[PDB]
Amino acid sequence: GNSVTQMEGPVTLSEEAFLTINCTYTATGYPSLFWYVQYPGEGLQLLLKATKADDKGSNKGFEATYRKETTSFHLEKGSVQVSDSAVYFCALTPSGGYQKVTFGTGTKLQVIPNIQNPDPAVYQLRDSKSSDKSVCLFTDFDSQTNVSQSKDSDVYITDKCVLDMRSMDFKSNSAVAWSNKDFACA
Amino acid sequence: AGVTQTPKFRVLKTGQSMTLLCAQDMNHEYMYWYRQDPGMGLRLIHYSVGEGTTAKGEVPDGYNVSRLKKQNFLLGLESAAPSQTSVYFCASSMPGLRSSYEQYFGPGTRLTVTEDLKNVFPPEVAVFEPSEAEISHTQKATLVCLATGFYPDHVELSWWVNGKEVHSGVCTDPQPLKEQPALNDSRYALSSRLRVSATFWQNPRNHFRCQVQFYGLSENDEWTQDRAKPVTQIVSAEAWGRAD
Amino acid sequence: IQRTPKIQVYSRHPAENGKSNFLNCYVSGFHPSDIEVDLLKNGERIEKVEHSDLSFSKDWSFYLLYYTEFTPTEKDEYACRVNHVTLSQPKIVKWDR
Amino acid sequence: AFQGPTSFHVIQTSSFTNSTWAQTQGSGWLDDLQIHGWDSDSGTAIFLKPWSKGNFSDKEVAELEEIFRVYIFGFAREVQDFAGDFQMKYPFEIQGIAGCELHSGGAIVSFLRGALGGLDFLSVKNASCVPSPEGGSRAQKFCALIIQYQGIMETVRILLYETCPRYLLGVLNAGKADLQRQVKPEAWLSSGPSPGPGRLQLVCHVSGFYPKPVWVMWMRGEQEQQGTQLGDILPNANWTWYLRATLDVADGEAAGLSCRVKHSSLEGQDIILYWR
Ligand SMILES: CCCCCCCC/C=C\CCCCCCCC(=O)O[C@@H](COC(=O)CCCCCCCCCCCCCCC)COP(=O)([O-])OCC[N+](C)(C)C
Ligand SMILES: *[C@@H]1O[C@H](CO)[C@@H](O)[C@H](O)[C@H]1NC(C)=O
Ligand SMILES: [Cl-]
Repeated sequence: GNSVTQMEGPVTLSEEAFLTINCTYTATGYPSLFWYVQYPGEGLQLLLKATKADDKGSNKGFEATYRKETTSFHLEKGSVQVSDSAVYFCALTPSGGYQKVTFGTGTKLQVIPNIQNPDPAVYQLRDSKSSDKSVCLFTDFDSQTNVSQSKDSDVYITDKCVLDMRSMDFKSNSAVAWSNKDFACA
Repeated sequence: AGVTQTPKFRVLKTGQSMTLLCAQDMNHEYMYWYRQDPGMGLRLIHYSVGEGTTAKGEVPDGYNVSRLKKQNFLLGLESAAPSQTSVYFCASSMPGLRSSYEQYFGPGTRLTVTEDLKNVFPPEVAVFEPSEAEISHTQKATLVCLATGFYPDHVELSWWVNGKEVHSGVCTDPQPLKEQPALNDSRYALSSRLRVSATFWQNPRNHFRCQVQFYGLSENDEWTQDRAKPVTQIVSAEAWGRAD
Repeated sequence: IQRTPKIQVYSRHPAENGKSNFLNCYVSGFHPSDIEVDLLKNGERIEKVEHSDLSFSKDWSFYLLYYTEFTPTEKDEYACRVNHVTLSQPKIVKWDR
Repeated sequence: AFQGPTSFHVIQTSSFTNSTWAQTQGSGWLDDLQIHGWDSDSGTAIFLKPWSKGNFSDKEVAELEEIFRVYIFGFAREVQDFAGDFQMKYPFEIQGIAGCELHSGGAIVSFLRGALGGLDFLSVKNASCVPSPEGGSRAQKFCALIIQYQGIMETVRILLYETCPRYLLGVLNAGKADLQRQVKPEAWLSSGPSPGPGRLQLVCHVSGFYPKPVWVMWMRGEQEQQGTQLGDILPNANWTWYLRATLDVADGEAAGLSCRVKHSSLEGQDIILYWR
């Protein structure tokens, strides 16, 4: 009658923040414990594991100590990178790996970047083709800025997304808005 | 190449049958078939402890499996239902006390079961030129690509510059949006941004292209409509750089 | 180690011509387990021969019981041919009447 | 005549020919009686008696079967993985026996002994690995390694000291109509291979008795012929026993001899057979 209980829901953290994803289990015996990471659009992959009590899993700056007394396997990282944005699954299987694995529901991690010079502005973009279609581009806002939901049936506002121009080491947040209407930007 | 899966994407009518193939050339004894839905997490359908042996998982109804050869784990849908709309993942592992008995997962298989194949629409792809106000104020140029009216949400968006795939200064929406969130078989929309230097956009020899790879109807899929058959195809849009 | 099988051949009931009986062949004290045991009737193998599942003694040496239902006549001669790795030739132990 | 404790034990015989080939034979016994078989191909337990499941529910039986199936599977894979390190030369064999026995006083003793090449290798005492002197450095290495796997030691401790004693008492009661019965032997005399020129071998056959303790002796009226060679107590397929008691005598010193048989089923009416 094994079970895995991990962090309730989505966790948003700024770039270089301390991360802690709590995980506790209930099992009879001496099971092995794992952390699986699932990157957007990908399958699950082992992050780290600890086959026996008091073992310590270490990978990509992340670490987790198997504490039998507190029946836990808490995930920790000193300085979260933007590339850590993924779903983290705590896992458990009887030792030997001869039996099925028990996964938690998974915790979503959203690592938001630190914008050094926030310059929020709304731009109107013209379609390259003859069509006089237009889109609205909300960009250069800070990470704490929330994207206002549509609350209009025919107006579409995307979620915020981060783009990195790696050559110039400039990151920027952006949301796109559009409508098939008269529709003014922002 | 580890754990592979075929198909990558599939759209089925209700009642239609299909087989998902999972292969591993790692000599792994154990193989697993899961489905992943939002809020539900990973749910095991069926699993195999060795060549010739299969067992039921948490969600086994509507599915059958087979392990004739140790290399492959076949997942079958005898009568597709809309509830079977999910992303299917195959895993494999090697038991043993000294073994690295963790699970190895395949890339995923997106499945969408619709009541009617005339709900399948390819995307419309449009490229929006950077704003002059952004160019003068930041000395940066953001192109926007918008793919609209596609169903199912089985698309791959990519940016091309002088016929080369770009990844830097690029950002695409994590998931396509529902154009009509209140209806089941609503069409989707996906937005992407390509930010470049103002000087780069200002060169008239630079060619920008937004490619959207759509997965839709196959050759064996019946089509009896005036509309063009919404087959697997590439829909693209372009913009050329410009001085003044 | 490498131990030679002890062979003992016996009948369930006293030998009485023209009436049903059981022929037994108990092979014990051998190692390794691999062994070939045959119950013979006038020098040729009996096809219908039942045997126990492999068991072993406290000393780890193996033992098996081979048996068959038979009806002996005045002219009939019975035996038990056993072949093991410790044997250079199959040892035949006859059933004394 | 000699009798020991009533025991339930499971046995294993594993032959490791090469690094890619290994075959395991397993069974379950209540003393000399086989109550369990193992179908190695399907990986299931075969119940040879209607009471072979004891007083254990169909859920608990399916849990133990699963433990043994995973064990028989894992055992050959783990030995073949560790053989390199232990310095094993192919081919070799392994034997195992585990279970529990009821003594006089209601004391159930649980046991687990392993062997390598028909020789003692290990034993279990107070839920702990005890390497055998015959096992050598390999047994000490095996016990030092197996301790590091607390899940295995916990599973072995549960099975030996909790699951087994109650399984035993349950199977003894469930099969008492077969276990607790009296079957009378039949006795006959014959003449054996001549032990010399002026010698005779008088054979006394005793067969069809249950339970196993028996007494057979050659007599001169009440004079116990001390030179009586006692054979082994041999099995009969129908859960009965066979025993033959021989006597080497000079041609003439065989005239007034008889065979006396004592068994628990005979109700004080010993079988006596005069040589003739
Ligand atoms: C009815 C009673 C009959 C009479 C008694 C019968 C006697 C039977 C005695 C012994 C025979 C059966 C032993 C079973 C032990 C397997 C251990 C196991 O299952 O758990 C581990 C799996 O470990 C594995 O992965 C299985 C691999 C077993 C092969 C190991 C070979 C070397 C061990 C050589 C061994 C030689 C031993 C010599 C002693 C030193 C996992 O541990 P866990 O994570 O804690 O999960 C268990 C709890 N749970 C299942 C609830 C989740
Ligand atoms: C291993 O032994 C088995 C039995 O003889 C045989 O079938 C198998 O081919 C052998 N393989 C090798 C090359 O070790
Ligand atoms: Cl591969």
